[PDB]
Amino acid sequence: ITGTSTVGVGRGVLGDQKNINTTYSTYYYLQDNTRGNGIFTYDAKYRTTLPGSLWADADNQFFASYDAPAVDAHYYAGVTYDYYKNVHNRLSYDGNNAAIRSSVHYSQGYNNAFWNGSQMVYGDGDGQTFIPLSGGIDVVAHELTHAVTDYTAGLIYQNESGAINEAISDIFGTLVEFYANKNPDWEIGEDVYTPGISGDSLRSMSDPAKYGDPDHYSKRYTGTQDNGGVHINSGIINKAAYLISQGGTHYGVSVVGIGRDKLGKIFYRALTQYLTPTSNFSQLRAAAVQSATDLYGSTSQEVASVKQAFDAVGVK
Ligand SMILES: [Ca+2]
Ligand SMILES: [Ca+2]
Ligand SMILES: [Ca+2]
Ligand SMILES: [Ca+2]
Ligand SMILES: [Zn+2]
Repeated sequence: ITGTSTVGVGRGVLGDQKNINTTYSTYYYLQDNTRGNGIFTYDAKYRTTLPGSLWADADNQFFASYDAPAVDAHYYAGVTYDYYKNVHNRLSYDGNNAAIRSSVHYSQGYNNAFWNGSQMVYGDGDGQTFIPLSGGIDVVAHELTHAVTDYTAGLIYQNESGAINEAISDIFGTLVEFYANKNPDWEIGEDVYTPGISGDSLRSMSDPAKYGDPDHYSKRYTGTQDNGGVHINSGIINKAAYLISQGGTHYGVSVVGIGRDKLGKIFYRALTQYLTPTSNFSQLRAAAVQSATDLYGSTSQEVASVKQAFDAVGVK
């Protein structure tokens, strides 16, 4: 809507207070005009019809429990936009400042979040397995990254290309978490997963096997569930990414870490310049090697570490 840009204050899912960009026109709306063509947050009102109603508030104060998921979805979408713009020089997910839209309070007790090809959607969780999903910055960044992938590589959501699609979202979801410096780690969804159990998460990049996910190509899932194991086999790539950044010895292969910043630069280049809709793991390795070569030289330590990481997880 058309109005005056202002700043409101609220409390997120985890009870933390933060300022959010809103727009004033009779009501205060969750519409941030400071980033590209805007960031819009909608209320799905426990229904499944999207996007729902643009979030309207009477006093620009969002401290009600019902407001929490909206506050975080709105705020973290902004942080993610800032990451791509400041670190990778990318304006929004399409590279042309496309408006970012999110709907919260989707359905009832919905334990999931997703990008539906046009916008992000967040469930509130059942309160046991998950609390409102927008409370996790790595979750929000994971979802927005699916949009980036759709507009660039276009990796098909099935089998190996789908596992890569998933890993990319986990990787950048994690890099954004580090960017915001919000208790950063290499685990996925720890902030909103099982509120009754501390120390766990949905997936782990440092040690995928911790939750039964493969950490080597020889242990890849070949079944048909989960679209050919897109959330399962992503563990193989997540481990490779973790090794490239942090280093370590995996299955007898030693990898010298090159840091998070270079990891992000290498994968972003691979994603936007070399990957295609049907790229498989082996092609991802070639793309990553070529990207590191473009950026640091064929005889650089960076290129060496990328090769070692993929050798470590058995991807030739
Ligand atoms: Ca209010
Ligand atoms: Ca964390
Ligand atoms: Ca995390
Ligand atoms: Ca937990
Ligand atoms: Zn995903």
